[PDB]
Amino acid sequence: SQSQGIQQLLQAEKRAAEKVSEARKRKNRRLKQAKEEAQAEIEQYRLQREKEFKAKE
Amino acid sequence: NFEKIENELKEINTNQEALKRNFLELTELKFILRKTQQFRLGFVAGVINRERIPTFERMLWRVCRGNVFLR
Repeated sequence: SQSQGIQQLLQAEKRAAEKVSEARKRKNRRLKQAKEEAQAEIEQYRLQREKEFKAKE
Repeated sequence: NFEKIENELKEINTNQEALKRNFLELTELKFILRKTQQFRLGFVAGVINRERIPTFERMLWRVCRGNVFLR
């Protein structure tokens, strides 16, 4: 009987702590990736503007 | 002397009630912990007169509709 309730409450704490903590860690990673990928796309746009300017020059 | 005895009677009534009430509350807490030790999430534990249990569990299952684990 009571062991299923013990397992439910121990699993409740584990899931509610871990799933939220993994998503918080993902949020930080996605934000860092936004800066990195934005800069990489900015460098590609800069390289295009420079190649375009060389064709004028 | 009347003001002294009046204040000392009011004080000692307050202290006897406070210490005896705290003694009962800690005794109830001992029995609560002894049973509760067998077991975001949330829970409560407490004490009630035994004859109220059938209406108490029914009302818990009415307000927390169809879903309360209890003992």
